[PDB]
Amino acid sequence: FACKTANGTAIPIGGGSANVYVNLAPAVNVGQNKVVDLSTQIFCHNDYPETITDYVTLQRGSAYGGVLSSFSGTVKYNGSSYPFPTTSETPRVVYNSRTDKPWPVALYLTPVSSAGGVAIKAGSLIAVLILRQTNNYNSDDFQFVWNIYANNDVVVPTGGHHHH
Amino acid sequence: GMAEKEAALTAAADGTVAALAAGNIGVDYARYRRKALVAYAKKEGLPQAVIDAVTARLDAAIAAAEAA
Repeated sequence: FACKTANGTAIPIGGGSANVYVNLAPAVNVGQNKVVDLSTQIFCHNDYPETITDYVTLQRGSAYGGVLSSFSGTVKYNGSSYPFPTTSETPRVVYNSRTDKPWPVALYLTPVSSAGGVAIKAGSLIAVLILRQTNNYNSDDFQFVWNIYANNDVVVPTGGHHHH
Repeated sequence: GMAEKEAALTAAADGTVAALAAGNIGVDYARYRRKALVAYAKKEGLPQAVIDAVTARLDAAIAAAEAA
């Protein structure tokens, strides 16, 4: 299992926490604000599918961080919605090919104000995602953490208003 | 056949060493990969000597990354 950001930067798999720098593009919708659509930002594949199939899930305890720590919302994972912070483990995605695939994850924030928003500086921690790998040859697993960092200055709306 | 699976085992082992030397995986994931590649070799019937050489190269790579 190997992944890259949209600008070709390799995401280290395992070790300590990996810092993943992505562009946030918030969108206001009724009762739910998009924070970042990682499927345009993170692309993953299996570098050696002839040897082992990678199964990857998002683990419980994944949540916003940084200045977004106290906010909740929804994570969209492979076409389904789940509470965020996650309280159960998501279904798995299969990597059995060298084909880069978009990571099918996007983060949404539940509005909790009428017109507010939080200023995000580039280099700010936005979310702490916990991932888990399994495979089709043993029962072992490998859990690893992605710190999601904002690559841009942007305002994340916490209400029902666009910020001009 | 078997040699095609041996070439796949060797290529994946070499890619794990290369990724670890580049810093694109951590040692904990390298150890996960080493364990999973040994399971692949055993469940596909690959010669023990190939498993031994692959394991020896991977263990040396893990030791160096530990040091640094």
